Amino acid sequence: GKVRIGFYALTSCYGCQLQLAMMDELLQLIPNAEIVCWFMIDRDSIEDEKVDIAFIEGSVSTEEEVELVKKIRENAKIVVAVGACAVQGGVQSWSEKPLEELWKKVYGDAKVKFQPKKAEPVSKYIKVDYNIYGCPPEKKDFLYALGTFLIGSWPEDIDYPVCLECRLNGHPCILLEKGEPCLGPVTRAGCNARCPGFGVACIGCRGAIGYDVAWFDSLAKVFKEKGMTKEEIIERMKMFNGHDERVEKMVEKIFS
Amino acid sequence: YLPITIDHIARVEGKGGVEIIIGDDGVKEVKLNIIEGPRFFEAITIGKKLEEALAIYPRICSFCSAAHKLTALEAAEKAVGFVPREEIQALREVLYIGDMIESHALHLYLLVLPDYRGYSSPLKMVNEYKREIEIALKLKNLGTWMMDILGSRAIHQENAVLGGFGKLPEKSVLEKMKAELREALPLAEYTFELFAKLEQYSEVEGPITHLAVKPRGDAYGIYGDYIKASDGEEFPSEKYRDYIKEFVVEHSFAKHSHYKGRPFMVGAISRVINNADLLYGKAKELYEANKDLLKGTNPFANNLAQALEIVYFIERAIDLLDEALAKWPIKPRDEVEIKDGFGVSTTEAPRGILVYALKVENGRVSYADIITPTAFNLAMMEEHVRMMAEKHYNDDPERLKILAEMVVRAYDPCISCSVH
Ligand code: SF4
Ligand code: SF4
Ligand code: SF4
Ligand code: FCO
Ligand code: NI
Repeated sequence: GKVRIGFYALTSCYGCQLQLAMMDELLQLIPNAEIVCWFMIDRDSIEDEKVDIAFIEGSVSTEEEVELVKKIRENAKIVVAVGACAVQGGVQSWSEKPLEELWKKVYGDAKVKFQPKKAEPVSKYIKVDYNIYGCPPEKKDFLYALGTFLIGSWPEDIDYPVCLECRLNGHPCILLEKGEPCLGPVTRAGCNARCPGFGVACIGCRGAIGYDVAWFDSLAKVFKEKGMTKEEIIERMKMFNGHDERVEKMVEKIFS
Repeated sequence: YLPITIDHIARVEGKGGVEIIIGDDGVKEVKLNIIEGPRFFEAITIGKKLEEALAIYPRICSFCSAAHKLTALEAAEKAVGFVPREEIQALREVLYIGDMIESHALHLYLLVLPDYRGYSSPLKMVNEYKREIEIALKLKNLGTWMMDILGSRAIHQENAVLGGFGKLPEKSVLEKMKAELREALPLAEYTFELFAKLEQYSEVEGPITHLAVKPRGDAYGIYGDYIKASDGEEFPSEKYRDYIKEFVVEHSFAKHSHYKGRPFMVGAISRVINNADLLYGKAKELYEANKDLLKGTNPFANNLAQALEIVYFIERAIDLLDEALAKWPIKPRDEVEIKDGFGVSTTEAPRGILVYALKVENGRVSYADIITPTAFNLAMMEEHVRMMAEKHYNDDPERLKILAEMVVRAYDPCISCSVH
């Protein structure tokens, strides 16, 4: 009896798997366990093994991926959504463009035996029990859930914005001082504020959090003297959170 | 009506399969079915502002984020008329070389070698071949580290921006790098001599058409303005449509491609066959002593050409960090007037040629055309599997299903790239 972990895959850049892959003592890092299905790494992998942990990565973009996510919800006591493509539908959700106008704008009228669908989180069809965030997640975010899950416990989610860690590091607001639209005050954290800390704006990759605490003195004031309109913030929050229905009124608290 | 279906190919990037059709004559058709959902990176970005569409192209594929993103870059910058500052390209070439060093070393060591050693998983020869895998992660993590220094990351680099970089590092780091590169060249040296002793199978030898960007200066490189083909032809990188054409088939979400109405192969042998003489350093001598192994006549010589290039690209970024360091201190980025225009770039991605073609009108993206290297390759891939399927079909199926795949895994297919 060694805890069963499979790593299954949907529609992705496999960065979230790449991330687990390039962690180097990884098998010293999950010993009370066994890897049963990770096709990128094991050819001895089978999909219809009953597993204990189910790291599902990617969007549901083809119909048979509706068959897979239901398939794995059944052979798994825990289905963990890994990365923004599986947590949020990703960057393939930031257009509401119907599938067919997207088929025509790329394929014209040329049929593929396989059924494509608009992008959707894993949550739509099957129950997600936990969420590892980031595009891709941080090594420290994979260390946490695997190790905690494997001593028997349950993981939890950092509910504070990127701006807290941002400030910790001594990082100067590239928002206040430089006019870049940072999605840092509305993005869950964990990245050690990587993008402020490169003179770059937070682009949202770790997911939407809500702005229910007054971290900035007046973000509306900053957004009304940088020239950042509520619609702007929305197009940008939508690049990794285009299925959040909460966006439209979260940015509206900020300007109210 | 009694097929060989390999529902999934192991140790490649992406969701795909095979349907090898057996008849009574032998082998009818070979079908690589590719099921990785389109993500319509060519359309969802349309009507979106350039910067915003640009931080999104690298999420096509984690084995080649730098490539996509640094290519997106060059084509948005021919579009808006910008030109890179000189030490700022050298750094972009450097960042591309840690995408390259790592990709190969991850494909070769953790995807290819397991088949020639007996192992299903690379997570397995861990206490049986310890030194290789310690050689493995050393090359890979000079890779992984380089990208984490000049691009915030290995998967999707947010520091490389329009105009250059958002924070270049302290000088000492480009020196320590050059110090870690010099402590790597013996590691790729080992990897040459390992993958050359390996089998480039006979059931695949046969004539192939080999296409490659042509290096825009004196040396083997990545960037350049002229696609070359192995016949002895050359054509402007801006007319890739007017010289290569796409077509949809029902058996894949990825298009297929012809040069001269027939299959061709991009992806590192293609570069050695086409631009071998532009090399120097330990790599020139390794090609000029091991060439009956680096012929355009066998798929699997893709694997050993990778090993050779880790020799080249290690040494060239040594010189290229040196070139950058002669303009120090360097301003990170310069300002880019986003004016309207069109731009095509062709670069050598880890696997062959990546074309980005960008149109922007009024700050936003009105058009885009991407073709990635695995998509270019899908169609000679299928023929080279057929060729193996020919000489092995009435075998124990599981004796067959291993060797076709190795062939697949000899292109380093990257299916999240062939479907975008
Ligand atoms: S979340 Fe990002 S890194 Fe992870 S699979 Fe999706 S696109 Fe790739
Ligand atoms: S740069 Fe962005 S994350 Fe950092 S303090 Fe400013 S708003 Fe917050
Ligand atoms: S700063 Fe934002 S976009 Fe950048 S890594 Fe962190 S969560 Fe992702
Ligand atoms: N190498 C690589 Fe990815 C593909 N195909 C790109 O570009
Ligand atoms: Ni790729």
